[PDB]
Amino acid sequence: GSLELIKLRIMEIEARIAKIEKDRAIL
Amino acid sequence: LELIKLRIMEIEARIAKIEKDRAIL
Amino acid sequence: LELIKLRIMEIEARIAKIEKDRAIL
Repeated sequence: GSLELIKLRIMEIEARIAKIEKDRAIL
Repeated sequence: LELIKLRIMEIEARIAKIEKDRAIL
Repeated sequence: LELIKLRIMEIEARIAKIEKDRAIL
């Protein structure tokens, strides 16, 4: 239900942010 | 939960702004 | 809701770090 969907959206956002962080790293 | 859904929407909006304004993503 | 709220705070802080990140170009 709603709690499980919130958790999925959170997971998706966490991955989204992690990708940007990795992509903006100092070389 | 309603407040949480609210933060989530606002979070996605900040991400969209980043995705729009930054070159390096 | 406690772990969800923590995860939201952590997201927001990480998003703040991106918003205030260096301009790479």
